[PDB]
Amino acid sequence: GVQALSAWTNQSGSTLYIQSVDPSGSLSGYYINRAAGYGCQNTPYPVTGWVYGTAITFTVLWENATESCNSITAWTGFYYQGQITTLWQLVINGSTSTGQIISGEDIFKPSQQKKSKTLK
Amino acid sequence: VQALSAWTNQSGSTLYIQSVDPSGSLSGYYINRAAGYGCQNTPYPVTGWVYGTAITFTVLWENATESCNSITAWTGFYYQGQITTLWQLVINGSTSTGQIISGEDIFKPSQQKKSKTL
Amino acid sequence: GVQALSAWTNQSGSTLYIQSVDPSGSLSGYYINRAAGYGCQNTPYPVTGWVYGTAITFTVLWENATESCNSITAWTGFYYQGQITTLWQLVINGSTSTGQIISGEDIFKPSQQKKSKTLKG
Amino acid sequence: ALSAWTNQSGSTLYIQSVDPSGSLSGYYINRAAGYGCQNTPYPVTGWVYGTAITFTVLWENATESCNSITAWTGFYYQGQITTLWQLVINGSTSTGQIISGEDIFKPSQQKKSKTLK
Amino acid sequence: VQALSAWTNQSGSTLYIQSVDPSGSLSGYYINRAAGYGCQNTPYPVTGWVYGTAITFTVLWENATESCNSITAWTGFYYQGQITTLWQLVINGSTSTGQIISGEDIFKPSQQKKSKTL
Amino acid sequence: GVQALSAWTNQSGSTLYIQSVDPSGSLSGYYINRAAGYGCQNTPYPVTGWVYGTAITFTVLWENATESCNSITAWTGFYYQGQITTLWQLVINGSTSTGQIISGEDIFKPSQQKKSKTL
Repeated sequence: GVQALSAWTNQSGSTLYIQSVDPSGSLSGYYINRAAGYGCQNTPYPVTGWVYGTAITFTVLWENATESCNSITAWTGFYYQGQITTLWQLVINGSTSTGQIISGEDIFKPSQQKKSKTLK
Repeated sequence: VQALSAWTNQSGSTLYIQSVDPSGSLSGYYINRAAGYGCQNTPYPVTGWVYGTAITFTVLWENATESCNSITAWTGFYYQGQITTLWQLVINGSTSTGQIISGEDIFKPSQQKKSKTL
Repeated sequence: GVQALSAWTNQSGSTLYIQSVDPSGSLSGYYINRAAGYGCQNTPYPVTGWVYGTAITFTVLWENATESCNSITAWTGFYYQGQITTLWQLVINGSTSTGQIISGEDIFKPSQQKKSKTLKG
Repeated sequence: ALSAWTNQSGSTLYIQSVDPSGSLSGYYINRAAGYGCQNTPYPVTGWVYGTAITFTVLWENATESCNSITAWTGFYYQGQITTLWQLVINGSTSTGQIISGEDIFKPSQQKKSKTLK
Repeated sequence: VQALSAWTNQSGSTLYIQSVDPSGSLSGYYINRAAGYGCQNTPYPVTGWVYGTAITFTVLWENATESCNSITAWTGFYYQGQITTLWQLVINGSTSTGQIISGEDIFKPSQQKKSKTL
Repeated sequence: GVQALSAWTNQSGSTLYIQSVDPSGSLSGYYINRAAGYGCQNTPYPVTGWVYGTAITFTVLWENATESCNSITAWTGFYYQGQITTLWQLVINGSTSTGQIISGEDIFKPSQQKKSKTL
């Protein structure tokens, strides 16, 4: 069951930061995109989602203070063998056909927290 | 796709959009009426995003009367009076992307019955 | 007694679905009215309120995008002897007098939660 | 949006937000003589639907709990909110323990300073 | 520093911490009672962060009864059962750091009081 | 000036990403620290605060799943002449003296949001 203060990096080096998970299962966090061929790289995008045991969904709105890519991604997946294995779907604002929804597979590995006693 | 809208799919399942925030954040609930899926006829919570005509929304299949140990995410777009969606359903305890169920839902808007009193 | 993911059905067949109770006591859930003659039947309405031990309040906005009945109900009650005993107050939009506010008593009995291992079955 | 409502006792309802769903959020200061939980802030939730309103206060905060909850039901009419309220105590056994009455709330005009000084 | 903890400073002002999330997110209210200040004896909203003994919280001096057109931010720490803080107060329309007001507040905890009834 | 979806970068290359400002003035966003000689660099941290015309406070909790620096910063400042001018205070968990609270001045300048039509 994926927990609050967790971070998950995919094969493209994109990271999901889970900042909270309610007892209700409601997930909150942010996402840095580092995938080649995708705009909206390097800056934080908001995340909402659900956790139910090892099942997870999470979706990112591709709009923030620095860059907007006029789109939304939803990942559906499961926690298994220390990684989140997901199928994702990307929809573009102004789409008119299902063929324009891009599909793919992301697998996320957990990062371990580097702890400093001070900002320095 | 604004606050206080409802959308019914080819199976007669309804998404109730309670609010859409300025930030795009979606809040609401969902009634499944699709044959061959459990968790029918009672409301499940929805979160998601709206960005113009693009929408994602996802349902946690646990409520006060029935839990089905799963989550559905819908990805799609509003166009020509309908939300065209692709959905993925994941079961708690899954070990393979082959256990994730996929389909397409077409959501048509409900027209409101307005009464002056309860 | 009153907790997250408990369902409560009154003498008329209406159901409060308590989804969540925060550590703060904040209640979120859903209401389906099934009360004979009343409008806005068999369609879910949002709920907010408070739980404090056996004390509960919860209020339903009778507006969703399918059916709207131009009103708000507030229930005030307590859990005791395996039931929630409530007094409710229903206000209609456009009211001009306290005399137009409708009141009654709802007794809510618990329903147990059904567990399935999948949505497929 | 941001608004303040004061009743016959000088109890003040502070509405901090109203969603487009009509969901109400804010806080409340009780000044009613005889109740405890006076003159400190308590959390508020409710609904607004046209001229109809409900709002309810949990009587627990960092300094004082009174082990109870109040729910107000009413309507906007001639620049005021006319309400019926019901108050339930935790541990109650009977509807006879549910205290009910009426409150009228007038809008509080916002006193603008340009400094905390 | 926890949910439903009350803190009163040398000037009689109280911090009412309503909630602290597992994340460290702080919500609550503030009543100012300090001589020489506007916006006294009505509740203002508080946000901030707790991280072990480290705390920040900040008050917008606007509610629908009295606004003072300013914001305070406290930075401090829980030490020997008290919170020691340095505060900065900024007024709307400021053009110099010299117009920001600074001081020190030491906040003492008050045990939460329990009445049987209301 | 200070609004939903405005980004603000200080003299050290640290960016405040304001995601939303409610009607009430409640600020929600993200921060990426890029300042030479600090921990918790190049990873986003959560922001809460208040906006009241040109007055702003915001505070960053130096904890995420990749890196924690056991501390919190609060910025107090005002938008003026295209810039947010701020004084900041940095408190480390387990401090025992106000002497241990570090301070400085940050000047944040805004970027124009870029619109890419495709991701």
